[PDB]
Amino acid sequence: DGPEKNYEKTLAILQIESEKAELRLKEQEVRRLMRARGDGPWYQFPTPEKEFIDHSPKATPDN
Amino acid sequence: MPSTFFNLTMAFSLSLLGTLMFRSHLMSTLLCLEGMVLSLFIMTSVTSLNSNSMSSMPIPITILVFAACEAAVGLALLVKVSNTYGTDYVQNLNLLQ
Amino acid sequence: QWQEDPEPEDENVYAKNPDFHGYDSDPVVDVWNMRAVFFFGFSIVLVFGTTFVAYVPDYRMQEWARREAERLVKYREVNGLPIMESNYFDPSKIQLPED
Amino acid sequence: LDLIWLEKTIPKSTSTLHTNMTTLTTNQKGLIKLYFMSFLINIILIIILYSINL
Amino acid sequence: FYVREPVNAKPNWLAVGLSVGASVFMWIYLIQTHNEDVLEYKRRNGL
Amino acid sequence: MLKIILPSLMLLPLTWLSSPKKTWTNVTSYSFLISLTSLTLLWQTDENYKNFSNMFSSDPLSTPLIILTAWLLPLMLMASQNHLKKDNNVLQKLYISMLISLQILLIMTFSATELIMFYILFEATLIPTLIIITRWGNQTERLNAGIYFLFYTLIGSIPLLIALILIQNHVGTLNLMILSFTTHTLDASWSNNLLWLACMMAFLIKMPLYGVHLWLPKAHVEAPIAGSMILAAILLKLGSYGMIRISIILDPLTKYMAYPFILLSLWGMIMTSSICLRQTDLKSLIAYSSVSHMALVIASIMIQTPWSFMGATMLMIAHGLTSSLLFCLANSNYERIHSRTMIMARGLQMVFPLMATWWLMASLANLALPPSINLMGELFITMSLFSWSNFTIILMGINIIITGMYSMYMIITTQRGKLTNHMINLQPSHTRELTLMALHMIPLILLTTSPKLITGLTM
Amino acid sequence: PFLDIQKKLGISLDRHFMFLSAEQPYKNAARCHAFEKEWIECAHGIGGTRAK
Amino acid sequence: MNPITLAIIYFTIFLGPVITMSSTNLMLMWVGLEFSLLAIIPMLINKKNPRSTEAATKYFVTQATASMIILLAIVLNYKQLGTWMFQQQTNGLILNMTLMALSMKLGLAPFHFWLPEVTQGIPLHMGLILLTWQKIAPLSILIQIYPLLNSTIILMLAITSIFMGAWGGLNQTQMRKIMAYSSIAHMGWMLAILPYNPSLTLLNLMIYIILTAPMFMALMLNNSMTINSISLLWNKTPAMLTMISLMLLSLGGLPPLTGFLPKWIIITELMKNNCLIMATLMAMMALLNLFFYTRLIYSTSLTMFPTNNNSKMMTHQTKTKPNLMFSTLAIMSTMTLPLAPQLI
Amino acid sequence: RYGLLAAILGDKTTKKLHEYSRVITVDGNICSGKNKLAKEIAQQLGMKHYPEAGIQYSSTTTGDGRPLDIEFSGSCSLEKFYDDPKSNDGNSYRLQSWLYASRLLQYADALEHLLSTGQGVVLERSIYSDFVFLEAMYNQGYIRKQCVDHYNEIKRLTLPEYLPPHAVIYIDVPVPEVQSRIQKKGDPHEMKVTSAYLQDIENAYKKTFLPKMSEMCEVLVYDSWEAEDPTKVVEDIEYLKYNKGPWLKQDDWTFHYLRMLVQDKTEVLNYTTIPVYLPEITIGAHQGSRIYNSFRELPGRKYAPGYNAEVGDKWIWLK
Amino acid sequence: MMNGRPGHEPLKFLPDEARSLPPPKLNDPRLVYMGLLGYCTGLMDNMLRMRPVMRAGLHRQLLFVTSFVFAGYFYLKRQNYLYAVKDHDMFGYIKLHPEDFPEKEKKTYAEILEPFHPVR
Amino acid sequence: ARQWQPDIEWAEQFSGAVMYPSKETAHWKPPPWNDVDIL
Ligand SMILES: CCCCCCCCCCCCCCCCCC(=O)OC[C@H](COP(=O)(O)OCCN)OC(=O)CCCCCCCCCCCCCCCCC
Ligand SMILES: Nc1ncnc2c1ncn2[C@@H]1O[C@H](COP(=O)(O)OP(=O)(O)O)[C@@H](O)[C@H]1O
Repeated sequence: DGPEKNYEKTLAILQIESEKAELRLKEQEVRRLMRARGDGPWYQFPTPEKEFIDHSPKATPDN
Repeated sequence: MPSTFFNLTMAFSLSLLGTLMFRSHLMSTLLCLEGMVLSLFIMTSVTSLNSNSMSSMPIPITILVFAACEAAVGLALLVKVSNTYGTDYVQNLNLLQ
Repeated sequence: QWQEDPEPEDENVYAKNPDFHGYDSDPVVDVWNMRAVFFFGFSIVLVFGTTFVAYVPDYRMQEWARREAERLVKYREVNGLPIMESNYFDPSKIQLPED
Repeated sequence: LDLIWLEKTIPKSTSTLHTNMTTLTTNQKGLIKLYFMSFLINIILIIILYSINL
Repeated sequence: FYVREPVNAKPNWLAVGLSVGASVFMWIYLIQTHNEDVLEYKRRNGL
Repeated sequence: MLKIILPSLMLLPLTWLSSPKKTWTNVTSYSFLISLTSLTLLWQTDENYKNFSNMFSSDPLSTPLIILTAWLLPLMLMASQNHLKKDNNVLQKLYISMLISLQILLIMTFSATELIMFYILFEATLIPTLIIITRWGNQTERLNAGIYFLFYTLIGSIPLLIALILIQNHVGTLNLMILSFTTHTLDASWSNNLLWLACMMAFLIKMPLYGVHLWLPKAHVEAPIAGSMILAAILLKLGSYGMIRISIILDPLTKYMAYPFILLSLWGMIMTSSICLRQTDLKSLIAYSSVSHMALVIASIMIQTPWSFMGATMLMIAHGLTSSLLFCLANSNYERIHSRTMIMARGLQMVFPLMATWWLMASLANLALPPSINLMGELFITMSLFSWSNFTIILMGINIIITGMYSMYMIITTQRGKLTNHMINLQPSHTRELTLMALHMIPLILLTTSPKLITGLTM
Repeated sequence: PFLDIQKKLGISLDRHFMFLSAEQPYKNAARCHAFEKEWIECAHGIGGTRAK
Repeated sequence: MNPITLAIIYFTIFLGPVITMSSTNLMLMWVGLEFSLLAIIPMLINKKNPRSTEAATKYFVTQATASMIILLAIVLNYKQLGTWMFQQQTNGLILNMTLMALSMKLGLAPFHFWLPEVTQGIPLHMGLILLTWQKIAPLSILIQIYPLLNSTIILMLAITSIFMGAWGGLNQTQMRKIMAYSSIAHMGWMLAILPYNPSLTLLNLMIYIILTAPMFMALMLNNSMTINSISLLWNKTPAMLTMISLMLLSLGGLPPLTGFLPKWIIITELMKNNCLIMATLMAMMALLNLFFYTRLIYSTSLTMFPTNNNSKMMTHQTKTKPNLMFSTLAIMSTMTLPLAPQLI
Repeated sequence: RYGLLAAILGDKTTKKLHEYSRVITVDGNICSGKNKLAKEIAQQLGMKHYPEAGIQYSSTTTGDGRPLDIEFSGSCSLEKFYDDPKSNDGNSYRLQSWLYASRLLQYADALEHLLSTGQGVVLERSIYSDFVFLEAMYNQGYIRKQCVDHYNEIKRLTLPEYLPPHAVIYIDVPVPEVQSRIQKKGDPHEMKVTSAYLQDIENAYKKTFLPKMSEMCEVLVYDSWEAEDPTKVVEDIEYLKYNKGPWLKQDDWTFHYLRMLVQDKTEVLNYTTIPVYLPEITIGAHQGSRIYNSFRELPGRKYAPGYNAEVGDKWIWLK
Repeated sequence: MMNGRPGHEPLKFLPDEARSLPPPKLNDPRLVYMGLLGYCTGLMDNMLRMRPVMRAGLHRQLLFVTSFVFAGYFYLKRQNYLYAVKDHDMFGYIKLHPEDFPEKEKKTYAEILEPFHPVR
Repeated sequence: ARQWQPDIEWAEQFSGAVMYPSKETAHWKPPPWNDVDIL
């Protein structure tokens, strides 16, 4: 079919590979940030649930 | 408890040093093994009691119930050994080399 | 001593099948395993392949470049430009470090 | 240089280095006391590894 | 044939029907899931 | 490039499904045509590389090989129809499939864009090869040879695995296209000086360097003829193809980190060439000939001058074809003689007139006779090496004199002199033996007519 | 935890009694109940890395 | 075994890991570990051979003291935080105890002496359970607590295990112990990535389970505990020779097969985290593991060892078949590599 | 198939046992007339009679049942045993080892019939009474000491698992007598039997076999005259009390596992193929591979029972 | 890692959110692979059990090729979701915390001066 | 000439409770095949 097809196909292959590469690196930076920051949905480690804290009126008066 | 929980803890380590260095009779280990469960039971009960954490007292006993059976299994192995070798001595247990 | 076969002899396949072509013992398989190997081997790979490879046109552009040179050498010489100027990327484009 | 010196150095030596290392690590009495004591040593070292790097 | 009649002399006809029939239930659920899926996907997003 | 590959895979179904009597012809006839489809890749009408698709690419360096890899499967299956014709009809169909997978894997490795695709496929080729060498190897020592072939490659391989994962983190993709059009300049640290060694060492091992080449003499000795052809023609060149595509990165260090290897190779070229001079096993001599003529290649893929590279590409394709031819004829003598010894079997031309002509042309290809791509190759590596340092001609000059001596000695003590009195009478030559040869040399004559196709990426 | 068959099934056989501020029998409040609450309603929605 | 007992035991051996995994109250995690200890001991002595009693008595003492150490960690935590569960604040020594203890139950590194010996005296079947459905429990406890454990220790236990496993395996000729040694090694890789990416531990385990379970049902198909015994595989059952070959090379990291992925992604994750020191040394001796795997390959497949005339007799008789699981777990294991992206 | 599932739901051996569900093995010398007696004993009490297990007791039991070629059946000749004692190739030991494997198959097949049907079994000579031939062979130049150790190792590994013979009817025609019987018989080879062999065999019966199984199982020895009259012996067998014997502890849940063993022939003789490389036993890889490719290619054998079309199996495409 | 995310379904296979993603084409090379992976399992089984390799269990062969494939569509459907969550999560963060991921500027090759190491 | 299949002697080495026998380790003997001991 021609020189046109491979040149344009190779540029499309490079754009996919360039864009995949930028994203893979950004992942590693985002993943460094959320681990230490803990300010993002990943690496949100658990602590007890307040759904068990008993807020009832207790017997002593200082609960 | 600040230093009364260090005696119990060292008791568990002295019992730890025991179970880990065998000498002759296997029973002495098992027996030692139990010395730890007592120390754990005492420490768990102690802190639960001075934290007034009654919701946790179930544990001090669950620890004993599981530990008792654990020991039951341990002794049946022991009886099995002095039925196959006429002694509980550990040296005998060297066939798997 | 343990049990095992004695080393087998290698047959003179040329004793029977005196037309042995080296592919298989029974004769018809042999004939049909060379009639298809000389053919697919030589007759339509070394011949049709070399035909096609010979006719690949201007492989890697080296048939194109002996003309583009000729019109560039035609154009550069007649207009008086240097045939191969000494810098390729123009100096103007290049912002050199100013230090 | 071929055969002996270039076979004793790279290909054979690496053969021996390991062979010998397996011989010491795998020659075990099979007795429990010995093995267990090694558990003791480990606890001690790890206790320290934490201690010194507190 | 066999002195000890092979246990496999005649097919376990249950094993055919739960093996054949099971697979045909798998597909009819699988192909259904896909077209059904495509739809939801298409409509869930604009189209 | 999935016609050079998918139709290949389908060969496996054909080797298995086909009749025991007709299995050989279906497989050999079809892969001859598989080679014909491979020839389509040669149609490059512009300098831009043909990126077939994301994972599969073919540039001037890979294309000359993919065709050779497809070409030898037919030949390999024709050279092993004799031995392996004493098998149980399921050992054959395994050997045929093993040979088929080698070029499927090798075609992909030579036609791979992602460098780690190279690694996974690169180190996979050992599985098929080790089976071919160990399972069907005639001598008692193939278990040993197999171990040597697996460990030398494997210990080199894990460093490359760490290095390539390392560059992916440093750059962000192992895609040979991008890595080329992106700025990866090592910084001559002590660490980088290690990275460079990590990437090149795995390739330098399967391309026997003087220091680590003991695996190749041992492997080809007991390997069956098909395995020895694959190791010499395609397997060793996997290391060269890797060094060409990996040194696109690690651009600055090889200027000064190459001296060690270059000197190892050129002195190695002389000693490996010389021990060929007195080695009693013919397969042994061809193997060391292969080490020396491959030591020239690692000394051109490191000088890194345009001419070196295509000197390398010329020699690798050429020596690949020549070596097999030598290993193939060595086998024909071995099967009738039943011994690898060079001293026995003297005078064969007296009894096998033509095989001797093939022996003569193979030797003239082995030494550098001039209207041959083999000479063009060495002439070019020689030139650049001279440019690197005029003194190099001395060492690349002792090799040429020695290479002439052992190449002709193989002809003089195997195919001339008085006939051996009465070894098991030597049955005449089969037409398969002769074609298997003709199929090797007719392409050597045709390629020498138009060397441009195998010139490499540089030119 | 590793396999949350408890939340899924909705059952709470193991969660009701993990902290000192959990329901104590006869509502006899524990000690430090004045704080653990304050230290777990704080760390709720904020992951550990930022509960620390 | 009175089939009722078989049920109670098997239920416990199965309720044992499951309680561990499901619960969050560590205590309930400890008793899950305790039930596994109690359930496994009866099965271990089923033959009741003199070797067996030795096996169980060692397994039990090693398991019991570790169980007590894990409990001590929970008891100590209870006093450093009222909670019954490890938290960010946990004293470092508290967690390290749990690592050592749990690394004893799993048998990693310098505590790797019990496993090879118990794997040698138990049947091939109970060998599998002792190797793979008893590693799930402790690992669960670790994977849950990963954010908090030490990167240094794990790595040391990881590297040690890899070495000990490899070196031990080279000399061994008993198959049960070759597998025990491999498990120590693979267990090592698993614990190496725990601090960094627990999700990969769960891959390096499944793949180990999908590799070892077929491998052992292979060893027992002919019930061969010797390599010499597995070497005559060619006469007893020829077909399994092909897959036994690939599964063992898969157990080691060779690239075309599924076994490369766990090592490859663990190395990718460690380099992403910068351990290019540690990862390199691990991968290198990992190559030692393949040497002993291939030595077995040699004996069983690539070379045909001499057999006994009495074997012709065993051929005559129909060979009881290998369960279907063998196939489905042999293929999904030997070749899934083309599907790696979705696995991780 | 028989398995826990079946056992769980009925299929219990205990429920299927009865006065005559027993194992009676009658053992004697080269020719003790024991076949006749065994046959009758079995008939009178209504029990299955298992023929003596020869070099071919396995091909008959497996597949066509047609006598396999000698090399397929382990290349053992009792005939060559006699004409060439202390042979260079050791056909005599190979004969003995194949014989032990054959009775192992026969005893296991017998136990499978006993626990399934419930019918008893008369097995003539058994794994328990095979050692006398080897003892006599070692007492003679027939077998060397290690050869003996290899048989003993196989015996110790496999024989204990199977339950002992309930009773072991025995005949005792003396060596002089047997030699006479053999000679009267036409077998050209059997007649070359050294008298000493006969004696050594007899001794190992009396010095070892009868006392050794006497405490673990009932022993009923009869002389030539007694045996000619099976009825006489049948009486004794009936008045047997089977009081002692490890058989007493075989509860149903214990039998199940034994049944599942005999149910699996590949295991019964698993330890018969142990990789101990004494030279006589070794087939050798090249010879062994050929014998295999050839035994496995016999019609109906190239694929599992039920799947090979050569013999007329059908429905393979759905099995 | 991705666990602990807001809204996480504690024990669910593929949350309905995954409905938004395109369904895996049944002929996706991967599902087709799983198919072949399956056929082979079947063939292998026949072999290990000593049955005519291809002409037997033609019902089983189907169960296999159709069990593996069934599994695939529903697995891939998920793994595809997991990956898709990863972007939602990743891309979002890049924005919510923009400064940390600034768009640096790249100069034309004219301005940049890369050292030239001669090959000579 | 046929590929050398391993003879008895090549096989022998793989017997013994340890492949590479040590000074004192060699003194050991292979484990009983039945997994049951004579003591
Ligand atoms: C491709 C990558 C590598 C693959 C290797 C394996 C491939 C095997 C399968 C394919 C084989 C054929 C295809 C590959 C080779 C193709 C060779 C070819 O196409 O020859 C071209 C030639 C016409 O020449 P042309 O291409 O126009 O030359 C350019 C001039 N500007 O066409 C011709 O004229 C053919 C003429 C045939 C007769 C030639 C007679 C002269 C021979 C001179 C020999 C000199 C001495 C050689 C010594 C060798 C060592 C002893
Ligand atoms: N283990 C053995 N070793 C050698 N010969 C044996 C063995 N077992 C049986 N035989 C032979 O089998 C032959 C047939 O046995 P038997 O039934 O006693 O003779 P018959 O069938 O004439 O009554 C005997 O002559 C005996 O020598």
